[PDB]
Amino acid sequence: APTVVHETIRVPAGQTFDGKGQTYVANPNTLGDGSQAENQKPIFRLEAGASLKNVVIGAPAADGVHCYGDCTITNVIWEDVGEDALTLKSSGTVNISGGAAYKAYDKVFQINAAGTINIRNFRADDIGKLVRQNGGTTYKVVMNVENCNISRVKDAILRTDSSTSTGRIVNTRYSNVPTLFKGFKSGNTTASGNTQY
Ligand SMILES: [Ca+2]
Repeated sequence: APTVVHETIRVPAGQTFDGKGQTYVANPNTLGDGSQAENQKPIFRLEAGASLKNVVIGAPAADGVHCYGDCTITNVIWEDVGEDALTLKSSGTVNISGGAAYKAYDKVFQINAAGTINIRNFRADDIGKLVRQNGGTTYKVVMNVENCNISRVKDAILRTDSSTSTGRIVNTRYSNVPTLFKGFKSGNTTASGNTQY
């Protein structure tokens, strides 16, 4: 059944939360409405090495998923991204495979610590950017996109301000995307097997 989430669901270190394909929305009074209003609460808080899987986040999506360290996100669908889809709050590696993200006013993925994010076999439509490293920071984030299909991007698929962050987009279909990468020093971008459509 759709659950209205009132308080953030914590997923302890190394554990999985399987939503079994069920929908989870935020309570707008306790977590946030999914607007651009700053610092809304995550619907899911993942501890290091935790996994979230087979979950549908519906609107109001507040500030989606935060990961404190490594997290694997498998077949999770953001039907309408709130403030952000998933944020990396502490250093680590985010791995996404499968799922989808729609209607993100600005970013789907926000990386707020040094780390990696691999996004595989993901559908994302009508978004500002797929991954933004927190603005101005100069720590290294490795951004990697494989076998995705990304469309109607306001700004860029991958965006950074750090001269050590790397961006890799491989075998991805994309449409109405202004730039693939934005802000990387020359030599810090890789791309192959992509298709503009
Ligand atoms: Ca939205």
